[PDB]
Amino acid sequence: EVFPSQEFVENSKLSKQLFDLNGQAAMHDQKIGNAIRTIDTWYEDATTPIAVEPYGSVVRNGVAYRAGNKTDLFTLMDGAVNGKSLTEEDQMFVTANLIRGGVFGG
Amino acid sequence: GSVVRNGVAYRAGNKTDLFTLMDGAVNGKSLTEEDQMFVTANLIRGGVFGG
Amino acid sequence: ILVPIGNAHNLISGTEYLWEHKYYNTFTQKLGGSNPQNCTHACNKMRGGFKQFNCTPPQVEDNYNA
Amino acid sequence: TAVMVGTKTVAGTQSVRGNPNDADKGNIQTVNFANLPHNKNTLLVKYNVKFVGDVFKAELGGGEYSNTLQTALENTDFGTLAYRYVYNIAAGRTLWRNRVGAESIETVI
Amino acid sequence: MRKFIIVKNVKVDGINAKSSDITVGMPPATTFCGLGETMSIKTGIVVKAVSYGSVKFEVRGSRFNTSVTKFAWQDRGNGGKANNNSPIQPKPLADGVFTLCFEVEWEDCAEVLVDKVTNFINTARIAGGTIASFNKPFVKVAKDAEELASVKNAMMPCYVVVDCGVEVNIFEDAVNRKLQPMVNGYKKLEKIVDNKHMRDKFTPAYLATPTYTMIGYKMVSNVDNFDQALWQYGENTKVKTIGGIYND
RNA sequence: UUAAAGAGUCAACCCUUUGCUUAUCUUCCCUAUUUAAAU
DNA sequence: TTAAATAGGGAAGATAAGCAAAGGGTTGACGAAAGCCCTTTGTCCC
DNA sequence: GGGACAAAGGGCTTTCAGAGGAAACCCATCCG
Repeated sequence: EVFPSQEFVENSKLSKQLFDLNGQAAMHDQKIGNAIRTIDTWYEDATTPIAVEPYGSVVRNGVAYRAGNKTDLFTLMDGAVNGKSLTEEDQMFVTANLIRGGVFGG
Repeated sequence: GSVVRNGVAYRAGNKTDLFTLMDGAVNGKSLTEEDQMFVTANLIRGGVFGG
Repeated sequence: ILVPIGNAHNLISGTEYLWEHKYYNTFTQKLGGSNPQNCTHACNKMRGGFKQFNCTPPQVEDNYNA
Repeated sequence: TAVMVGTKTVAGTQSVRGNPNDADKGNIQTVNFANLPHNKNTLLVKYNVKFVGDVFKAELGGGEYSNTLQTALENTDFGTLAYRYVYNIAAGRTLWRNRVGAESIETVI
Repeated sequence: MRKFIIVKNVKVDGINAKSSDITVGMPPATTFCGLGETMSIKTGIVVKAVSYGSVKFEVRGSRFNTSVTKFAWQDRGNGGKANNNSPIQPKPLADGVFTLCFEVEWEDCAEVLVDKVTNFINTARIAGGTIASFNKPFVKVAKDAEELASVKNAMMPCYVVVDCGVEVNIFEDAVNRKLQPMVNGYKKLEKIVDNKHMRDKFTPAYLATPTYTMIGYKMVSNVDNFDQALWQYGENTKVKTIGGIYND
């Protein structure tokens, strides 16, 4: 058995619908891209790293690393431009997260 | 543990459930050998446990 | 530079006019989510979901001339 | 050879936490599946990746904050990030739970 | 109607299927006109008209209730509750393969245009999607109306969009005439005063709403006049075709 | 150019029973003839 | 290693009887706009 | 040290409201 990508679709005649392209099983591009950026090894604990995201969290596991303990994307971004520079791990994380797209505001 | 073919449902609400034993295992008292083997066997099989 | 926005009359008018004309070539979208009472007044009362036109074009069938 | 999907119907029991008096009834579900044919024993997954530059270029706003951030950055080592991104593809993390049960995984890049 | 360039069998994944609040599916002709304008401004070559044909298209999901894409926490207002299933704000996606024809006014050479187009396509987007693959572009020359049929037939096989006009409104025409609406332009409502959060402080800003027109899908070999299958910018913020309303 | 951004994931016994069947006319009719040396 | 020359007309295609019952169709996660309180930082006054 | 304002963050939260509904479409040609 092979495991193609699934979809979140409102209730229909099926209970589990798999992604396909003209009758052929395929995988979503978001799923392919998520596994590439799983390099966030630069926090305090939790070996077997996770994907780089602002407020780095794993909703599947229900836990959110890089919480309100003075290690965030926005805190480091504000601190880098306001004088004092960061350590090697902090810049390597900020640049890696900036490579990933997104809109930041609030 | 039920057999829809026979219409009877063993391991009913008489203090022998997968969820009851699994909940009690982490909350202090452990289980017996047969209960541990049942829980491990039911964990090898898949399923959803939450709600 | 333009900022596109939606029209309130079109959604309600199209939904009401098309639900009774049997046009089975449309999607269905629901706004708000788990608590749709904080978006608009139309979404709060029309909880069934607004209707959208399905603009899927015909596709070139393969293994033949066209 | 392309792999189709197909649809099947399964029957079973009702095992839901918090509902013990309804566990003696049946359950009918309709699902999709996907598996290799009985004459083939190898799954081939093919795709493409594109890497582009022009980093530190904001798409919305930024006339002094973006320039200050760019000046503060660019001293980091991109070699480690590039090594890790390529390794996540080469080692075989891009392919999910299809990984298990395989005695040999080959990657052609 | 002198120089045309053809790019056929272009694969794009992740196309934003939501063009308006009531239209989900193919991008309107405005998207392709904007792509042509972007090519003209970036490359420095004047482009007159754009034509698009749908080879394949499929909206992700089922017959109804297309799909929902999972969202992520990316704003600076959270951190405590930003650990479980951010809200939705739905945004549909689709996958399609198209074919494009561009009217070009360039006479310096014959092979440089292919290279300059291929350079731009490798880094371009179609309605937010990513281009997977495409064929090598080729150039056709038309001197009169009779040989326009040849450059038209060079686009086989695909389905081209033609304009049929609106009679009363899209809602009544769709049920009766059995056609599909499309966005052809925007109508301005009122001018933006505060220019703080806008992406440009020099370009005047406006609030606009889409204007709807009814279109049809026709085989390339069944098109009477090729001028009815080319779109370009018009007056009063609209997109119009050279041949006007299509008539058999 | 409605530009910019985003992991759907997990689990399943479809089982049991069976009489298709009775009848039948395909008949008549007919001109295939006309040659030439072995390469 | 042949030139031509045609290849049937007519009739006609059956009817009746019946197509089963019972059981079940899952759960969990995806909110904006405030009120109050506390803490910290920064500015100003006393 | 006390008073006021703003921002950031969390929590005490919590306030707010509410059952419709029915079904598989568009469309046949260039080229070696």
